[PDB]
Amino acid sequence: DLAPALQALSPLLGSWAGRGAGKYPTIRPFEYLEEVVFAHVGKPFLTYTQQTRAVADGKPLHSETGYLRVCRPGCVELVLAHPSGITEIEVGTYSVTGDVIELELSTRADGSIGLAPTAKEVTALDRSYRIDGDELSYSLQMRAVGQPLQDHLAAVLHRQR
Ligand code: HEM
Ligand SMILES: [C-]#N
Repeated sequence: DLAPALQALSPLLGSWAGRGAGKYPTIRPFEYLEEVVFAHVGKPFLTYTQQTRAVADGKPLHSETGYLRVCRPGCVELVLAHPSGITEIEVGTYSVTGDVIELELSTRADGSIGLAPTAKEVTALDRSYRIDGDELSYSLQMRAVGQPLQDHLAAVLHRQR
């Protein structure tokens, strides 16, 4: 069933829901609700989909979809499409410390950003993920629209039954 390469990341599999917040120098701060699904099809990658919506009115905000590849155990390539007209490849590493997994990725570690002609200018994205039992937390830093690399997002999600 599960590819041997994915064994360390098996706790990621399933549905996650929670809430986060974000900011950037060029915008007003915001909050969001988030739903994530990790799945697989028997190969050395997870499938991944995210949908976010406004806490106030449940209006859809951001989504993202793609794949978490294991480039040999310990190595990850996160490959994503964004509905804002942007593609992202983040590269990095993970550690297992008992029930804690830590993933550290960046477009800056031989990753990629692609921009559609009508997209906003994003030039780097960094992601830090922590899975501690039934809790998934992350921060995302962004270099974009004239601003240095800095926080855009962070959230805390919980495993769904
Ligand atoms: C949970 C995921 C995310 C949420 C809820 C979110 C939410 C928002 C919101 C509400 C804004 C301000 C309103 C707007 O410009 O549409 C914004 C701006 C922005 N976001 Fe995000 N975002 C998320 C992820 C991302 C990702 C992954 C990227 C890059 C791929 C990104 C890039 C930007 C940029 C470039 C801006 C515009 C800044 C400007 O116009 O100066 N966001 N985000
Ligand atoms: C982010 N839109």
